[PDB]
Order: sequence, then C-alpha cells, then structure tokens
Amino acid sequence: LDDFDLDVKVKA
Amino acid sequence: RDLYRNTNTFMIRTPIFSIDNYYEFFRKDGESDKIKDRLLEICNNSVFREAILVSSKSLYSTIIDFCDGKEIKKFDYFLQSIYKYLIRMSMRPTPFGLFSGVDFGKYAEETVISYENDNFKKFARPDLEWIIKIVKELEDNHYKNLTFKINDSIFIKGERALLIHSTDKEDNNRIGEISIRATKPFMRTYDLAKDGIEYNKLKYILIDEYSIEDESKIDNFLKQLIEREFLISNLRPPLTVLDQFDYLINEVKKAEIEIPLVDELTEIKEKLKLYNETPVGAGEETYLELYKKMESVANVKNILQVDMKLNLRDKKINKKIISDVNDLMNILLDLSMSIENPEPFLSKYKQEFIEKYGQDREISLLEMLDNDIGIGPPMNYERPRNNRSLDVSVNELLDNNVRDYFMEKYFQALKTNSRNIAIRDDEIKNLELQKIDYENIPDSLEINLLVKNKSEDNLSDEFQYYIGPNLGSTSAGKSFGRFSHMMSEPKKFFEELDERNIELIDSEEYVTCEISYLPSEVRNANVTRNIHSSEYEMSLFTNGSKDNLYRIKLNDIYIGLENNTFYAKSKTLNKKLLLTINNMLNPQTAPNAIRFLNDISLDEKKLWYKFVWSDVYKDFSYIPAIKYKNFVIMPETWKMNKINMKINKKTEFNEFKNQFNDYRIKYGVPQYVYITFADNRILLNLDDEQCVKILYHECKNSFNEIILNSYEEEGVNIVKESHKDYICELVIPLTKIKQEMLSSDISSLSKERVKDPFDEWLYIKLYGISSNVDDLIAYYISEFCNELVEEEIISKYFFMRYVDPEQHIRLRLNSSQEKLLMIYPKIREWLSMIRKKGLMTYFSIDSYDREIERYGGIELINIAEKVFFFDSIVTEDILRAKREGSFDFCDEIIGMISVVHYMESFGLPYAKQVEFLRSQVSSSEYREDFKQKRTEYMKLCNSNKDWEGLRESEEGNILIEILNKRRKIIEYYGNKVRENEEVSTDLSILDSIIHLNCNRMFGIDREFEKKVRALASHALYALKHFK
Amino acid sequence: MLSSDISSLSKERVKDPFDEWLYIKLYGISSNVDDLIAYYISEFCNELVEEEIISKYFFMRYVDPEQHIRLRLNSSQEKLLMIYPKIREWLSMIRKKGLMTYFSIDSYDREIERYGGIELINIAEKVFFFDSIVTEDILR
Amino acid sequence: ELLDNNVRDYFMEKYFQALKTNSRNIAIRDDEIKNLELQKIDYENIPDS
Repeated sequence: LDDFDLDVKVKA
Repeated sequence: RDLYRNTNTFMIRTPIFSIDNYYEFFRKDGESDKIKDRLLEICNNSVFREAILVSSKSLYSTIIDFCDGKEIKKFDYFLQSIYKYLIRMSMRPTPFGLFSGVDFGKYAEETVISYENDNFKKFARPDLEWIIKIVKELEDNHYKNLTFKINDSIFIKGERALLIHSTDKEDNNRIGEISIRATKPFMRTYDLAKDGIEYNKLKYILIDEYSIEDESKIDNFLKQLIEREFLISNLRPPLTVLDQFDYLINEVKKAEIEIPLVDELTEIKEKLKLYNETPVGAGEETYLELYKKMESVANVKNILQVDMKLNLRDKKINKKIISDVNDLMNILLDLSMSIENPEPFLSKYKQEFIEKYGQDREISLLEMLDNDIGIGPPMNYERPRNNRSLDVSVNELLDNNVRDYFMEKYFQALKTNSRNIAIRDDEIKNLELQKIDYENIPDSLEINLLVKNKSEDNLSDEFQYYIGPNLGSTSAGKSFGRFSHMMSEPKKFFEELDERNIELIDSEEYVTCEISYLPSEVRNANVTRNIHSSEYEMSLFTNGSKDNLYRIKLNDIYIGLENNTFYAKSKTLNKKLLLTINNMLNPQTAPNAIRFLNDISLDEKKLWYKFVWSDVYKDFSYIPAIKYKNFVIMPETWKMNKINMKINKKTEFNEFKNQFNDYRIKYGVPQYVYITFADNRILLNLDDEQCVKILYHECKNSFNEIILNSYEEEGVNIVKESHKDYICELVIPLTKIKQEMLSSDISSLSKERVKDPFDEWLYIKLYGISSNVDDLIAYYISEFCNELVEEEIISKYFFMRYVDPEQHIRLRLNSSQEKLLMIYPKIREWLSMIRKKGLMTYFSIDSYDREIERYGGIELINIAEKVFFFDSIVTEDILRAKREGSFDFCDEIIGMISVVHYMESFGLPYAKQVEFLRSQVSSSEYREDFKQKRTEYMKLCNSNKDWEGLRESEEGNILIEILNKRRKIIEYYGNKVRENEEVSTDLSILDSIIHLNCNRMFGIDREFEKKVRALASHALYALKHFK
Repeated sequence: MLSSDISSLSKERVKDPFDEWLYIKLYGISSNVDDLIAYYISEFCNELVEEEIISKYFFMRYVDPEQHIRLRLNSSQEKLLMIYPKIREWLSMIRKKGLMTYFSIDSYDREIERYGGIELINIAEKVFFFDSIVTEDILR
Repeated sequence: ELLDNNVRDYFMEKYFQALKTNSRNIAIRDDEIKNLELQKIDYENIPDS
C-alpha cells in the first residue's frame, strides 16, 4: 500500500 | 487530637422556595382538597413558569396550553411532572437550573444567615454541545485558515498509532479504539505539528518532501487525519479557561473566517448579557428571543446552561462546627482499620504487576494497560475489558469481632423497638483495633451537612447535623470546581488548596498536574468546566491553557511501585506527578488511562465514606438510623422486594393501595419519606403521592432501587427570610494537619532481555517431579549437565524450583545456537530415560526473560549468572552428601550456615549483618525460645579463624569444604557491585541471591526461610562478644 | 471407545518437542488476528508445504489465562531441526511489526479416543489441515 | 453455592417477623414454598435411601 493509505480500524 | 483544619470558606445551598409553599400546597396548612385550582394557582406563577422554561421547554408549552384552557391530552403525566417539579423547587437543596442556588460563606463566632431583597442573580452561559457543533462546522468548512496541533493521547504501538477513544460515534455506538497505519508521512507530520503548524505550511512541506504530483492526495490525507481527531485545531476551546465563548470569538477573529458568523456571535454575546440582568421570573420573553436567535446558528437539543446565585446578606457560621467534624472523622477512621482488604481488585493488580515486571522497573502507562503488550487493566474495569480468564473472586476480610459488634446492636434495636443505633467511643475502644498511621489518612476531604437548630426553646447554637445523601467527596475543591465562574475571585481558593497540597509532600521530587479531557458525550462535559492552579496540565482532545513548557502527554507517564504503592512519573521532567481533578466527573465511565490515574492518587489512603456496617446489613429490608452524638450518619431506610410487596407489572391501583397500607403498618413507615432516585420527598397520606410511588415502583422492577428514607423530622431550620424557613446545606472542605536504578533504558522486547528458544540459551521446564526432586537433582541432572560442561558443549547452567499452578524444575543451559541444536537429540534420549523410571512426566521449551535491573544492570547480570552456576553445583553436592550419609546436620543448621557464609563472603561487615537480617522483621522475637539449642548454634555459626568451631568434626569439615567452591565468585561479584556508582543499596542484591539459594536447597517454603533468617540473626547477635 | 489401552505417557499419545511434530504457541496476538492468520501464517506455512519441508499443519485459538495461537507442523525430526533457524527469523520479523510478543515450544498431547482411535486420528489431522487452509482463504 | 435471592429474602423476613412479635419459632408452610416458584426436582436426583 502507498504511504498515504491509513488503514483505519475502529472498535465499537 | 484534631486531624483536620478548615479552609477559608465554605458553600451554602438553598432551594428557591420556602418549605411553607410545600405544606400550603399539600393541604397541610389548609384542609381544603382539590385537584385543580391549586394547579391553576401555581401554573400562573411567574417564577415557576421561568424555572420550568429554563429546564424543560415541552412542559412549558404544555403549561401554556393548559393555562389557555385548551385540551390537555394526558393530564396524568402532566400532573405528576408538575408535582415532582414543585416538590423539587421546595425541598431539594442540590443546585440545578433555577430550582436552587449557591453561595459562599465565612467562619465567625456566631451563626447568622439571612436573605437580601435582591436575591437570585442569573448566570447564563452557552452550552458545550452548541460550541462544539459550531467549532466542528467551522473547521469542516474553513480548515485551510486554521492552525493544527497533535493530540496528546496518541500512542504508537509498532506500526500503528492509536487513540484512547473518539469524540465522534460509529453508527450508533461509541468508539473504543481508532488505529491507523503509521506511515512515513504520518511520522513527518507527527514531528512537524508537535507544537502547532499552519495548514499550508504543513501541506507544502509534505508536497516538497514527497513531490506527490497530485495535490488531492495530500488534501485527503490531512482531511482524514483531522476528521478522526489525530490533529486538533486552535478553534477548540479549553475546558480550564474561565470563558469558552469569548475564547472562541477571539480565535475566529484571529483566523478571519466566516465574517457573517463573527458579527452574529457578537450580537448573541450582547443579547446574552441583557438576560443576565433581569430578575428571576421576569426573563421569560428575553429567554425565548435569545434561544430562537442562538438556534439559528447551530440547532442542537441543549443550547443554554443557566445557574443562579443566592446573594445572601449574612453568611457566617460558628466555627465550633469544625470540632464536631473532627470527632466524627476520628471515630470513622478508627473503625476503618477493621477491614483488611478494602480494595481487592487493585490489590490483585499489584501482585500481577510485581509478578510480571518485578519492583525495579518503571513501565509506560499506556503499554502497561494494553491487553497485548501489557498485563491489561484491573478486572473490574469496563472500558476495554481484560480478555484473560482470571478469577474475579474478592473478599474484604472484615474482622469477626466488629461483625459481631454490629449484629448485637441490630438485635437490641429490634427487640426494644428503637429507631436508631448509637455507636460510642468507649465501645469502639474495647474492640482493640489496630491504630491508623499518619501515612494512610487522606490529605483532604469534603462533607455535605444539613444543619438544623436543635431547639428554639433556648436560642442557642445547639446544632443537629444530618450527613447529606451524597456524603461529600474524596478531595477538597471537587465540589467547588463547577462554580468557578460565580465566585468573586476563584483563583485565591485554588491557589490556597494547591499550596496546602504542596506543603504536605516532599518537595524537589513532586509537581502538581491537572487532568482535563473532553468526553465523547459532550453533554457530560458541562460539569467539567473549572479552574485550577496546578503547575502543569494534561489536556486530551482539546487545547490547553498552559504554555508548551508546562504541557504533559499521556505517552510520557511511567508507573512504578515504591513501598508497595503505585506512583506516576514524567520522563522528560524527571519529577513525580501529584495528579488532581477538580470536578465531580465519575471515574467509572472514563477510559482506562484516566480511571487508573484517578485511582493511584488515592492508593493506600482510607476512604472515609466507605462504612464498615454496609456489608453487615446489606441483606436486611429494614435498617435503623445510625447515630453518633449529634450526627445522623445514615437515615432510617426501608426497601421493598417480592416477598413483602407482591406487585405484578399488571397490578391495578386500589389494590396496590390496600397492599401498601399493610406494609406501612407492619414496618412502621412514617408519614414523610424520600424515594431515593429523582422523585424524593413524598407525603404518604396523599393520593397523588402514592400515585407517584406506584408509577415509580411498577416501572423500576418493583425492586430496582426502591428505597425509602426517613425525613429530617427534628429540629428547626437556620436560614430565614423574615419569617419563612429555608432548607440549607453546607459543604465543608477540610485539609490535613502536618506532622513531621529505575532509570533503565532497555525496552521490554529488547534482544538483551528476551531470548527466544535456542537463542544462546536453552530453557527447559520439567513437570511431574514433585516426589523425587532431591534424587533427581543430586544424581541425574548433576551428572548429565556436568558432563556437558566438561565436554565444552555448554559453558554453564543453573536451575531453580517454581510453581505455575503445577510444580516444576526450570533448567537453563548456555551455549551457541549451533551447539544447542546439535545436542538436542541427545537431550531427548536423556529425558525419555528419566521419564521411563517415573521421575518426570513431560517438558517444554520456553523463552528466557532476564531480570536485568534486579541484579545490577546489563554489565553485572553476566556475573550473577555465574554466581547461579556455582551455587547450583554446591547445592547438588550438598544434597548428594546429605543423602549418602556423609553428614547428618538438620535443615535449619544447613540453612543458617549457608546464610552466614553468603553474608561473610559477599563482604558485609559484622556490624551490619544483624541489622540486615532484622530488616525483614523476622528477627524481632519470633524464634527466641526455639534457640534453646544456644550452644550448638553459637559454636557452628561462628566464622572466626577458618570456621574453627565447625572444623572440629569430619561432618563439619566436609560441609565447609563443599561451600568454599562458591566463595571467590561471590567476592568478585560483591566487589564489582560496590564498585558501581549507579547501583545503590547493594543490600537488595544480597537478599535476592540469598532467596535464590534457599529456594534451590529447600524449595517453595516461606515459613522455613523466615525461621532460618530469624535463627541466624539470633545466633549472630549472641556472638557479639567475639566481634 | 472407553476401552482404549493406550497409556497416559505412551509414545503414541505424547510427542516431545521436535518428535515428528513442532508445536508453537504465539502470545500477544489478540488485536491483529485475522491478519496474522490471513497473510503471514498462511504464506509461510504453505511455502514450507510446497517445498516439502513439512507434510501438513493446522492451527487453533485457545486461552491459558492469556490468549494465543497454537500452530502445529508435521515432519521428521531432522527436517524440523534443520528448518528451525529460519522459523526464528520469521517470528522475529513478525514481532518487529508489533503482531506478537513471544512464543514457546510445547509437547503435543493427541486426543486419540476423541476422534475414533489410533487408526482414525491420522485422518482427523488431515481434516484439520484442509479446514485450516479453507479458514485462511475465507478470512483473506 | 449460589443460593437464590428470593429464598434468602423469604427466610430473612421470617426471622424479622419472629423477632418483632417475640415468638420463639419459625413455621414454614407448603403454600408459602409454592409461591417461591422453585424448580422441580428430578427422580434421578432423589437419594435412594
């Protein structure tokens, strides 16, 4: 993945 | 003796109506009974109408319709709401809205509290939800003009960056963790925006450093960071300023954005000021105009927050009240010593911390609480729960004598039909409880008191005190924090509190820090707005009021154990933190980090309102009042269950009524009681009150906190306006009277600390060895391992005995990886042969976690591991000789000789040895009679010349020749330890190696080791004649 | 099936470390599972299977107080001792990314009677292998 | 041992009302135990002798 990809992970 | 002293001021609370309006409305001062009329006579009251408007607009509209004569749909819910609000406005001091007010008094020689003509000033301020909505809209539209800064709660774990929570919400659920991939551009931003950077300044630097070639890539990156609150703008106001709205106006003026909004905000500010000047009851029209104007800028459910100030004429109280509180605190702190384990979950967490990290390390706060890379939170924390299957059973270990004492009182009260239980100083003194230490007394506290004059027959200051329903707080200033904007000068109050807190602690090592954080449900933050006078500050998800020189971060706090109590430290400052939270935020709803920081500020301090009897009487449905001299510590309480109140969810009224009167007659419920959630005082000889009670009871599962308390039905009130009585409550803040190697930088997963299997170390655990440990160690392990050492396949080895549920032997071999993999096939054959004889069951290969800090650092542990090698050889020789029958010394004599030999060879002079052994208390008296063998011990434990008293026989000669293999390495290790300057108190290392030797020889047995140390201390003490 | 004659320490039941089976327990993996399994374990273990260093593998999740992954590799002792140095490098690389903390090598205690005896356990252990492959594919 | 809360309340109320009226005994009854809504015992748990 590119440097500007932020693999957002959320817990709820 | 008095433990606590008063501060300069206290707080007064009073409802807006006198108690006359309560008795007049419930046909007590008038015999006439009618539903309406009184309802019309109150709904047309201006003060009542405005008080309702500020709190509930829907009910205000319904009241207007009812006054117009229109058709009210329900008219039952309407009546219940009106009754509840009237009762609250007449009888509940707790300040909220325009129902009740606050003021601040002073101590004097006499008590006089009176009302002025111009009462009840208003203090209206915008709500936090409104401000945050406006801020979010502004930064969503005009982000290009703003300055951004990095969030202080960020935590970087490997290749991800995390936040403790989120202000936003996921669909309809909270967010417990947001993690993003910590790429190189993110780290560059994390360094640039450390203390604030303009949007363009950051964007163009990033474009320059990567060239992107697509500007829409950088814009989306930064926007995604901003939306998730990894970057915080300058528009977001601090919670610790005295005015959030003026700060926002100034910031938007500085940014020069949305010019139409700037003038509108100033207009709202001007209109908001006029509303504050109207008297109570006259502001109905202004409030509606202001509300309509504000709602046009940002439409939210809550827009305005209103508080009022009593503005009393005289506010003095007799300073004698401070002696009575001191008597109460003396007796309450004396009783606290009867509970041995008042905080079971934290007490277990201390053991987990000690087992994992030892006692010579400091662990980051956010790493320690992590489930993966830490030990997780305590077992009662609800935010991310511990995902480990540990046992949550807990026992506070209340004394049996006190439990018996409190049951005789209850029995006697029931038998004699008395309504109260009285405790006394002489009775408590006969229990022979332990004395409390000055180090366990809390530093400050607050207590809520309802003061009533005992009788008017004498016109004297005979006061009767009733502790309030909430009992106070655990720190002075928590209750006063919310009202900082109404005090004349709030800074002087908190400055004095901070000065007194500093006075009570050792200077030059501590600093004061304030924890402020903006929750996800910003509605809960309206009570978090407060001032403070602490030196430093830690603000999470908002801007701080301090300069960057006085700014703390969550990833900077380090936790440690000293004297078996937690403390927090700042790595950059190198100072311990004295944390404060000047508001009544409930910790249990906060994230794990905030809740843990709150806990350790009270670590090992007695909580004054955790009563002893609360556990004794928890199973009863009736409890009498508990009194002490002129204090009513607890009110008389009744509670309903399925046995005495058989009420179904379909039960009809007029059957509840008949069933409830039986309850009243059986348990003797008085006429006036409190329903203790929100409906509170109720007159049981009135049909509407019982309707309220049935509505409350049926909904609340018929058991859900349906607790009735008696009313304060003796004495008279002290606050009077001309001739009308007002119910008054005092908040009294008190302060205590004064009575006169961890810097290691090795990380937790460093290659120096954790060794993977076959990584220069082979670590084996042997299970099922319990019955033949000595034969195994003496004959099998010894020969195989020494043969390996002689062949030069391994350089050294050592062993110990442990228990992870099941007992086992831990054996560690040292060599290169190649040789360790080369001889493993032969080790399997050896272990199979051992198993075939029934000496063991199975084994495992594990990771070796070295105790670097415990044995003097990275340079000295390499020598401790040779000390262990030679000690293991000596242990094997001693066991083998003991089994072969070479000598017949008892276990105690061998232990004593070994301890004395260790101390003598390590270099500890005789002048210190008796002090060293006594340091663990064992030497006090415990084995003075068991030393009845004085002569033999005194002959054997004397080390003069060359242990001449021991070399008198062949058994002793063999024993002393076996031990001398261990001498030179211990001398070398002691010399190197005392040569180091970073290592302090080398007596900690000596104790550790002695513990290890005793464990090797005799296994897991604490009492035996204590006995050996005590006997050795006694034997050394008796030899004082020979030096 | 309760009439089984296999003793509790029989060589058929308890397998010592590297005794035809390499049994590894990975700790500290709670938050990143389904990425470790989907991407890291899958690619390394299938590469070993294709090279014919091991014949099969399977995994499961358990809790001995702390949560971990149990990974079992099947091959001869010589190949298991020859390939272990490369496994350490793999696990160090996994740790460096924060995906795990530490591991141990343990004894494999086979459930002979639960899966039909001594002749059918050898087929249950292939059922487990193919099921592990399918699980990895579904997660990915 | 996880004793039911309803039975605990039943016996505590019995004890309280015995003390209040100065009675020397506590009397349990079939109809009172019927209203507790307890589970029914199985023939496989009754002791043989």
